[PDB]
Amino acid sequence: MPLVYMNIIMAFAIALAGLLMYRSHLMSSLLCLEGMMLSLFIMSTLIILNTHFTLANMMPIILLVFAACEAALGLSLLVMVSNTYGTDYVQNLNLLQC
Amino acid sequence: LLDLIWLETILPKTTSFIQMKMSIMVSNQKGLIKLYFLSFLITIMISMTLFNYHE
Amino acid sequence: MLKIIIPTTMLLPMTWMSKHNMIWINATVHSLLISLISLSLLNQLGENSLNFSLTFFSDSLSAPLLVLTTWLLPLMLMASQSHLSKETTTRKKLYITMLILLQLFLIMTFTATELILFYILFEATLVPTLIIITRWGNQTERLNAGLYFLFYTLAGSLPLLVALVYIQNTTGSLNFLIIHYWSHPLSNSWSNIFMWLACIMAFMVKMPLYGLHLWLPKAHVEAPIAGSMVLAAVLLKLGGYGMMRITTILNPLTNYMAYPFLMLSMWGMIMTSSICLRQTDLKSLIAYSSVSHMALVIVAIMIQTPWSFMGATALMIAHGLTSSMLFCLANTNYERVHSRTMILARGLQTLLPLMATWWLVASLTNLALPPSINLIGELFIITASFSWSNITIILMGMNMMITALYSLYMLITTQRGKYTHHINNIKPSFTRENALMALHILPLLLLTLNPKMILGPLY
Amino acid sequence: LQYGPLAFVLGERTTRKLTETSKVITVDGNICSGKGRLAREIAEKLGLRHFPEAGIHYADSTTGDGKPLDVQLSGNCSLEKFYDDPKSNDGNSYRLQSWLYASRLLQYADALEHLLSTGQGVVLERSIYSDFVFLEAMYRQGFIRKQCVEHYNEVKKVTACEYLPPHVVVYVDVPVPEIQSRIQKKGNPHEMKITAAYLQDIENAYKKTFLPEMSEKCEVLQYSAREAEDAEKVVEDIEYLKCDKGPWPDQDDRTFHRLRMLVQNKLEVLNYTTIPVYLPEITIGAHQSDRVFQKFTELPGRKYSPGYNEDVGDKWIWLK
Amino acid sequence: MTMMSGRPGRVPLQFLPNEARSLPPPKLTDPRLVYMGFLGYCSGLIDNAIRRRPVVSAGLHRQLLYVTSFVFFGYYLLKRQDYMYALRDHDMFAYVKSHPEDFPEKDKKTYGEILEEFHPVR
Amino acid sequence: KFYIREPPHGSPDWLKVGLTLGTSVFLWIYLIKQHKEDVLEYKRRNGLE
Amino acid sequence: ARQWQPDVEWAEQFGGAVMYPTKETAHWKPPPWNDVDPPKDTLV
Amino acid sequence: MNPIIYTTLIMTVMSGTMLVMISSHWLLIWIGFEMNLLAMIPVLMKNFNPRATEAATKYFLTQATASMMLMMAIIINLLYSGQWTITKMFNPVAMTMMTMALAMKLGLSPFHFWVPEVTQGISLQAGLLLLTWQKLAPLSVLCQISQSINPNLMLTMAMLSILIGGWGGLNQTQLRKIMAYSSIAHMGWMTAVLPYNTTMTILNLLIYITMTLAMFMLLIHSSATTTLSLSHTWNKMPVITSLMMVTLLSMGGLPPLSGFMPKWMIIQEMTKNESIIMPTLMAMTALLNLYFYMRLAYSSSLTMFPSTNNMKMKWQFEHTKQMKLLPTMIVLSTLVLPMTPALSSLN
Ligand SMILES: CCCCCCCCCCCCCCCCCC(=O)OC[C@H](COP(=O)([O-])OCC(O)COP(=O)([O-])OC[C@@H](COC(=O)CCCCCCCCCCCCCCCCC)OC(=O)CCCCCCCCCCCCCCCCC)OC(=O)CCCCCCCCCCCCCCCCC
Ligand SMILES: CCCCCCCCCCCCCCCCC[C@@H](O)O[C@H](CO[C@H](O)CCCCCCCCCCCCCCC)COP(=O)(O)OCC[N+](C)(C)C
Ligand SMILES: CCCCCCCCCCCCCCCCC[C@@H](O)O[C@H](CO[C@H](O)CCCCCCCCCCCCCCC)COP(=O)(O)OCC[N+](C)(C)C
Ligand SMILES: CCCCCCCC/C=C\CCCCCCCC(=O)O[C@H](COC(=O)CCCCCCC/C=C/CCCCCCCC)COP(=O)(O)OCCN
Ligand SMILES: Nc1ncnc2c1ncn2[C@@H]1O[C@H](COP(=O)(O)OP(=O)(O)O)[C@@H](O)[C@H]1O
Repeated sequence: MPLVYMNIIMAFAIALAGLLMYRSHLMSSLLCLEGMMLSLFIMSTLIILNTHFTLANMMPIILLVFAACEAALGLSLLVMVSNTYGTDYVQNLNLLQC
Repeated sequence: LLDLIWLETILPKTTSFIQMKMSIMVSNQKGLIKLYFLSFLITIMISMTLFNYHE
Repeated sequence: MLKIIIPTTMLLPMTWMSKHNMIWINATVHSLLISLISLSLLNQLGENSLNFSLTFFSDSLSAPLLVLTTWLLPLMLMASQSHLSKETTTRKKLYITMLILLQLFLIMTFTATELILFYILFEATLVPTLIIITRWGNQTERLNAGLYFLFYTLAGSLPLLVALVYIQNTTGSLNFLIIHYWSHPLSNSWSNIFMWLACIMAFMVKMPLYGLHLWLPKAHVEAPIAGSMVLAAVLLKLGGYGMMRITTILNPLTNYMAYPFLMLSMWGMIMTSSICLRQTDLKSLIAYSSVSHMALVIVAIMIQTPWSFMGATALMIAHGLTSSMLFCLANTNYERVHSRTMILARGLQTLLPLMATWWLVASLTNLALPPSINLIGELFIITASFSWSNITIILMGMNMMITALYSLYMLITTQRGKYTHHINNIKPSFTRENALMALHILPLLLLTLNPKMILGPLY
Repeated sequence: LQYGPLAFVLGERTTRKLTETSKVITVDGNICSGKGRLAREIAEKLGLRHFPEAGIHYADSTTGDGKPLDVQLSGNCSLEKFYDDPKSNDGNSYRLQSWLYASRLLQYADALEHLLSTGQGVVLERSIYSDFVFLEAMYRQGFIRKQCVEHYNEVKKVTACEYLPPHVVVYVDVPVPEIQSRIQKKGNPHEMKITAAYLQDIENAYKKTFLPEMSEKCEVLQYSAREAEDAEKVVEDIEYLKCDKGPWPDQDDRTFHRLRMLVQNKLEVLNYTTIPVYLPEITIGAHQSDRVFQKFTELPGRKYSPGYNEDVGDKWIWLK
Repeated sequence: MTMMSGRPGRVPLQFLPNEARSLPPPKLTDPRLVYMGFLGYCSGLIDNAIRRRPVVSAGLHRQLLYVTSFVFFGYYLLKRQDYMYALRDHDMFAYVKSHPEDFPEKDKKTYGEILEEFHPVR
Repeated sequence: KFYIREPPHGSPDWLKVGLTLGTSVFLWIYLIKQHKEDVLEYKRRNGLE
Repeated sequence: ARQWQPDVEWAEQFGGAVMYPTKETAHWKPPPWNDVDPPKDTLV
Repeated sequence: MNPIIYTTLIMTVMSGTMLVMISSHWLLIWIGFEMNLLAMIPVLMKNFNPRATEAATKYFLTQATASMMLMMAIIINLLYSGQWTITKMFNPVAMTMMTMALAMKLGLSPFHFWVPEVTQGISLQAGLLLLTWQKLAPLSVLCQISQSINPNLMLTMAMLSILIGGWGGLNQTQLRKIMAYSSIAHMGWMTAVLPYNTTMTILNLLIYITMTLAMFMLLIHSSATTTLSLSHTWNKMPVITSLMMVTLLSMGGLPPLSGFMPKWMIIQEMTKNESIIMPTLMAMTALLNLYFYMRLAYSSSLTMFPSTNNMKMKWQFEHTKQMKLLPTMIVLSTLVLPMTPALSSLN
């Protein structure tokens, strides 16, 4: 395949890795989720433009819509976590175990 | 020596002891998503290599 | 087979719609009536089994087992109603319901035409037994006993399920007639060796085979009296019946796959009989005796001769009657003195003479006095084993001696000597207890007159 | 139509019934003060429903026929023998206190249900909020253990957090020597044994914990012994109170819906009273438990659900 | 893993094709229907027991509705099940017929000419 | 006997009872008619009767 | 003579946060009765 | 939460699942998952407290990660074939990614860590929903793409699920975590038979949903969430504990109960495909689930634990709310084995 496609898939892998390996802040993980969506948008757009699937030009917009909903959902939960602990740290949410 | 000790030891007591050890190993997680998510990364890497390279 | 089955089911609502003070009377009367009707399955054609329908059939192997089940139910009701007097009406009805469901599952298991139905009913017997043990058991130890009884049994029976569905995939059927007529030899391969083991180990753990027997002292000692009666008289015989059925698809592999089980059963015969000599608990002694007897049955089934199969059938029936009688005898004294220790109450012959007679007769049939059917079965098995190898007589001979020893030891310890001075609450024997003993004993003695009925299909 | 989500959806609301004299009122005071007469008078003047103080058999008053049941099937505690032998090693004291807290919780649920369903106000004698004065008195007199206090606090922490406190808290103030005077002149041979330290402990708990605490979310009206026979004057004092202080002005229809779903369903109210904390005073063994439950179910109207006991004359059981 | 989903000319959500009407309907005393009615009766009794009503007496209209609903649904369940087994057998026979080179008829021997191995029991 | 509403009182809800019994009866007659139609259509398709 | 039923010491085996308590899970405490933890004094 | 809002959110959860189930386009299936998650997060926090907040946060993080992976698999599949129809995946790498995404959505081992925590953190009603309705969509998607999936990865995750469900359930005293580990093991059973017969997957799912609904409704009726709190129910509602005892034995898979039918059907189907070994392991391992079910039945129905004095007051009150389908669910959870050949109607 083309060099450009490889780079976008690498971006997805890096953002996925970033999401998986947490640090202290939740907001950083939320950002990683957004990054994954951004790379998915770019990849699907490149594939759609290249093959000239005309009707599929609308699916990246739908992708963005749902990405926004997910982002909004993530920020709500962060507001509630911060209100509980005064901090958005992952370590605070250890009340429930396996 | 046989009924009360060794026949007890080999079949039922060994089973109880092993399952008790494995339950303690499996269920004693600290509830930190950092640790759980880190394992998910390990699992994802393993599948796409020792399962995805094999077809 | 429907004529026997529907009335048994009927027993269920008959006891649920009975007045609070008539449950025992009603259940006992109609249980006895069902037993009488069942008595009619003993007429056997000869060349082949009676096939009532596609689903059920009766054999000469099967007929004795069914009559023993149906006869054991009213005896269990007589034995239960004493220690259950303080219980509420609903819980008494629940206990009787457990016993009825157990009888229903047992009758169906013995007569099912195919193995999958046999497996399902043979496994369904676990639930009422477990509930009886763990809910009505007197001691704290009953919970542990229930777990041991369940897990030992399932660890054997699940590989059997896998083996059975595999066998139906390769053969096309699990119907016992088709299984018999289309039998083909089992090659000597690792696959066939593990198929043999998966077909045999469930019935081995039901018997129980020596070394896989640890669940039985727990479960038989911690159970209420009726639970113990049905566990020793009938539930041990599921293993023997299933093995006798299943060993038709296992030839010629059995010729050498039987060696370790024969070694275990003979040496463990000696072992459990010796254990009975140093036992402080009286129920524990009767349980281990059952183990010793079932080891003999395992040997008989493994050597696969007509004389050994006849002896195994006779010994299964005789053991079922004798072991139930011994458990009931021990329970009467336990009811008196509220302890299972054998040296607590001594010299009981001075206080209870007719019960001492029942004790003597039960101890005499336990050591297989001629011409009782206990000795008929034991002698036939011993002869078949002698033909199998002349050196088995040494083990068989040793076992006969140790059995006489512990049987008469139990009799002498509980009935003879002088009475313990302190215990003064030993009341005269009730009519209920004497009638229970007689209803155990009279059938056994009657069976000697017509030995062929309990002999089986080979006869 | 039983009240539930469907009733709240189509129509039914609480705020359209609240009409300025809803005003949950509680009239507290030490032992043998005249708080009961004042409470009845306030209720009759303002037109509110009166609730006599919850006793050992309050729950019996609300179920079956309102007749009380035997003490072994209901309560299993004795107020008389708490006066006779308060230190008895059968745990009668804390058993009584815990049963009385449960009874007051049930009565608070009943009163809130009345108010939220009919709009009419209620008057209570004591509450789950003032119940602890007796607990502290018993504990300071060596009548109950530290563990009983901890268990009490657990049950209270998980039960009392669900309800709205009263609008008005009326405290009838009578000094302890007057209390002892009234006690001796009453005649009850058991109440005679009440020491002065016990009444002093009740009064100290009242005045140092209950009133300062309720004064933060409720408005408090204190009255001495003599100025408490004037029911007209107390009612005038209540009619000119500006209830702008507690959580009641922060209540709209949805919080009222949650509260009204909770105050009916008495089993949900009483849920946390029987938490598996094994104090010897309140733990009952399996055999006694079984015996007493079997005996309860043989009471003439208790074997089945209310409308299904034909022994009590119920009809059309087959068709219900 | 999905054997009958892709079969040709199959309507998406019928539950009962028209071809099913060429099959004999289950009798109304079919023991499987009687068992479904018994299931409905047990549901009625457990209903009475949970609400602390007399178990065999309390709601007879309710118990009748339980039994009737179970029998009603079970009738159609049995129709669909018998129809699906009829489809299986139809397809299997047609496939065996159209592929004779996979299901050959070989001449069978009498036991007098088959040499079987003998294994003595001793 | 009982103190307050006891919503099902001495008489049963005749609306609910009537609706339940009507539902059962309608289901049974629908089932009988369905089975008759099934038998007739099956006999017609295979030429039995 | 009566059947044995569990008592307080038997019942308390099932009262911990976990069966089979180890040295680490010994300091685990069972969750609150209602599922409500006390609020933290994390003063903003 | 306003009742109308709660109804709208439950309807949005169900409509997202139905969108996953009726769609032919991969984008619409992804949208169904997104809509389901969006409406599902508030239902977990309906009763607000820090534990419910933490549970909803862990749930959102897990499910959104799964969603991103699922979308990436769809896009790789499109890259290697201009296809949007959900049939059989064209690319092996896309299929691995898709399988792992759906396993994360289901909570299969080694992605099982979230299920016990989230289940413990929420109420019994939300737990009922999470453990019954939230399984339909990924299982339907897996049933559609079953031919494409690699058996080695699927069966590995299924065997891990059974083992880990048993071991983790052995250590619990909280009833919600017991139910969660039970669910993990059941999911392992459902997915082990998927590459062979999707009808057996559907049958297992139906019976599991029936038994789980019965158990959760019995736990709500006797408002208990710990073992010791459920030990009291005998002294107030003995019928409830007897019914729970029988339902527990059915879950264990013991014959002649219904719970045994799915296990029996799955083992048989596997033997047909020459797979004796996997099933022997699966049954012998389900013995662990049976053990901790039996322990709960010991503490709850077969013996009588000590009680409290305040229970006498509860003796005087009937349950305010009654569950309409609880009686039917118990009967279908226990007494349905004689109707086994009716599974042919599922294919
Ligand atoms: C395979 C062969 C055939 C098998 C058949 C299938 C199996 C049986 C059917 C299963 C379902 C049917 C019954 C379900 C509802 C029962 C619920 C209940 O509470 O019952 C109480 C109720 C009695 O209560 P009550 O009269 O109101 O007064 C009692 C007091 O109030 C005091 O009452 P209480 O409520 O205060 O007492 C509480 C008590 C309440 O405890 C119970 O009642 C247990 C009920 C659990 C239901 C089981 C789940 C569903 C069935 C699955 C069965 C599985 C079978 C496979 C193996 C597993 C073994 C369980 O709990 C306890 O005391 C704690 C004891 C704990 C011990 C552990 C045992 C628990 C599990 C045992 C299950 C055994 C199987 C069921 C046995 C029959 C039960 C009635 O039962 C009945 O009176 C009715 C029973 C049936 C009568 C109808 C007969 C039909 C009409 C007669 C005519 C005959 C027709 C033929 C015509 C012929 C031509 C003329
Ligand atoms: C406490 C009570 C428990 C219950 C008792 C269970 C008894 C199970 C024992 C099974 C009986 C024998 C099993 C198989 C028969 C022969 C075994 C083997 O040793 O024989 C030789 C096999 O050779 C070697 O021994 C290979 C097997 C050695 C590996 C097995 C490990 C044994 C160690 C003991 C472990 C204990 C097992 C029980 C666990 C509790 C025969 O030589 P060969 O002709 O070539 O093989 C015959 C098979 N062919 C025809 C397919 C080729
Ligand atoms: C524990 C027992 C399980 C209980 C299960 C719930 C039973 C009640 C549910 C209500 C019954 C109505 C459901 C169907 C009514 C009409 C809808 C019909 O058109 O659906 C058809 C399908 O019919 C249904 O699937 C049959 C439902 C019958 C379920 C019961 C079988 C249970 C197995 C054995 C247990 C015995 C149960 C006893 C009954 C109480 C559509 O066919 P199709 O769109 O092409 O297939 C979709 C799936 N595919 C493509 C993947 C194959
Ligand atoms: C309470 C304690 C009881 C313990 C009983 C345990 C022993 C039970 C007997 C063995 C159990 C597993 C047997 C498998 C079931 C039979 C199925 C079968 O026969 O299929 C075989 C398959 O055979 C196997 O795969 C079995 C391998 C063993 C896997 C599981 C090992 C478990 C432990 C084995 C030893 C223990 C057995 C004896 C222990 C007794 C109890 C002490 C051949 O089929 P194919 O694969 O098609 O081969 C030919 C075509 N190529
Ligand atoms: N929570 C409680 N704890 C202990 N005793 C109580 C409690 N509540 C009421 N009592 C008892 O009720 C008795 C009389 O009640 P009280 O209201 O003080 O007088 P009155 O009869 O005029 O209403 C008192 O002797 C008091 O001990």
